[PDB]
Amino acid sequence: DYLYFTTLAEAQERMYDYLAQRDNVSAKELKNEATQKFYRDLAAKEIENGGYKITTTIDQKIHSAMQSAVADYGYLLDDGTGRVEVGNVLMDNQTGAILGFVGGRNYQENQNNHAFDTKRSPASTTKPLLAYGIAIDQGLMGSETILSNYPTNFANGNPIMYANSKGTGMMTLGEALNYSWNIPAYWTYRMLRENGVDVKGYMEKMGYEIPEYGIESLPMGGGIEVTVAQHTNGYQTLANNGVYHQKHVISKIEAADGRVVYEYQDKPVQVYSKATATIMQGLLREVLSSRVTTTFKSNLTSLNPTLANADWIGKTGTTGQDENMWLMLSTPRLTLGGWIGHDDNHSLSQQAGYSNNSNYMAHLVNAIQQASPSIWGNERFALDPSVVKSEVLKSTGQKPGKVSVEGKEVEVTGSTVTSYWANKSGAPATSYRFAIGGSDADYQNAWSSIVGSL
Ligand SMILES: *C(=O)[C@@H](NC(=O)[C@H](Cc1ccccc1)NC(=O)CCCCCN=[N+]=[N-])[C@@H](C)O
Ligand SMILES: [Cl-]
Ligand SMILES: [Cl-]
Ligand SMILES: [Cl-]
Ligand SMILES: [Cl-]
Ligand SMILES: [Cl-]
Ligand SMILES: [Cl-]
Ligand SMILES: [Cl-]
Ligand SMILES: [Cl-]
Ligand SMILES: [Cl-]
Ligand SMILES: [Cl-]
Ligand SMILES: [Cl-]
Ligand SMILES: [Cl-]
Ligand SMILES: [Cl-]
Ligand SMILES: [Cl-]
Ligand SMILES: [Cl-]
Ligand SMILES: [Cl-]
Ligand SMILES: [Cl-]
Ligand SMILES: [Cl-]
Ligand SMILES: [Cl-]
Ligand SMILES: [Cl-]
Ligand SMILES: [Cl-]
Ligand SMILES: [Cl-]
Ligand SMILES: [Cl-]
Repeated sequence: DYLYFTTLAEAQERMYDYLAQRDNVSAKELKNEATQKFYRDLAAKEIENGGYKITTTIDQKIHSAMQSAVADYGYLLDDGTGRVEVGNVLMDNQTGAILGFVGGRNYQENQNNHAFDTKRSPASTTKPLLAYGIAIDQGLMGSETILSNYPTNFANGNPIMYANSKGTGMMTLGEALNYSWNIPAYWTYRMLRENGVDVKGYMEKMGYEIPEYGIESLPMGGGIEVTVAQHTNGYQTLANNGVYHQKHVISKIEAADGRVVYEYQDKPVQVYSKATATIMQGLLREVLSSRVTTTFKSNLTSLNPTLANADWIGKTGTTGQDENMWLMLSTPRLTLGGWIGHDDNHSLSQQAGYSNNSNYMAHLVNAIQQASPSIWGNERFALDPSVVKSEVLKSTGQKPGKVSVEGKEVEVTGSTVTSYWANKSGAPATSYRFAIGGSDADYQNAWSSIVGSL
């Protein structure tokens, strides 16, 4: 089954490193293709013949419950576009340990491992990690910052689209995330590029490989393809108050006589500040509660109302032609990554991610809890003490004060709201260009509307 071959493949790679070091093979010698083939074959025979003890992070009751869940409820994914394939990884947020996974609908019918082997764009689940999370971390935005969703074009003249919408106007970060509007994510990433932020530094600390960081649609998942296991590791980082632990299934390999061939070594990395991570947790809580892009909270409330009252956060994604849907879920204890799609990349139904994957993942979450009642935990995500709280205008996401609007000094007042920041000073005073992004026309239409209201 999936677990046997995933474990065997990883143990063979660790045995390869061990044997080459044992036999004092130089890194140069190791570049020789014939030497490499010999050491791969030797590693395979050592595992096959050698009576090694492989210790995995797999919780057998949970992993077994996940296999029964996809066997019993995988048909809930079938949406009239043929048999829908699936990958899920359940990860301990404090360690990066993989407790269980779903490799696909049925190993016996299709052996492709959709948790560890298959790479697809994570689509709009990129946004919290690569755009908004980094912007907050760099003190370029807070929880109630305003972004432009006004119509705008990619460099090649194509409109930035969201379903059939060419865009609306100004909106909060919260609305931008709840809906997964695309234009606000585009502007956030353009701001990071313009400011020369080392985005690669963040993404590589979490083990992502992105070839071209200049892609305009990077936050929407253009120019990124990931395994479910890797992408689960990204969300583990946000859930774990910004501290990455490298994903692993193997914790140790020992010879029969107890000599250590390999032992996983924890190497925690603070990728985002605690302020940034805990702010993003609060935003991703509302993504699920708002139910705009996923029915997950409705599905889970019906299956298991007590589990639905755990502190769920997450994010959805849909690739361009609905070929791939994602739902990433966390409680403080665990992250569960979910992909669905077709092996031949053809389109899913329009609602496959919104409804079908949401219902299936509610069933998977329920099966995990029934197998291991305390595993999700009852702990809440909470704002770090280092978070800065700023009273800002609802209309500008910045502090009340004076702005020049067409000659005339204007006193900007009105509804205020607490905005969470991950810098020292918090939110700035309202300036004319108060939003992330927008044209001089957009600002003319945003200020008309705000001036109208004073
Ligand atoms: C996040 O899930 C958003 N998805 C997108 O914006 C995707 C990004 C993407 C595109 C291709 C591969 C991988 C990722 N793009 C679109 O949805 C664009 C829609 C098509 C409009 C242009 N029509 N044409 N031709 C989600 C919230 O939209
Ligand atoms: Cl398996
Ligand atoms: Cl496998
Ligand atoms: Cl176990
Ligand atoms: Cl893809
Ligand atoms: Cl434009
Ligand atoms: Cl909203
Ligand atoms: Cl970069
Ligand atoms: Cl990657
Ligand atoms: Cl670059
Ligand atoms: Cl591993
Ligand atoms: Cl031995
Ligand atoms: Cl910190
Ligand atoms: Cl809710
Ligand atoms: Cl709903
Ligand atoms: Cl309860
Ligand atoms: Cl989405
Ligand atoms: Cl297919
Ligand atoms: Cl809180
Ligand atoms: Cl404060
Ligand atoms: Cl303040
Ligand atoms: Cl500051
Ligand atoms: Cl900007
Ligand atoms: Cl303009």
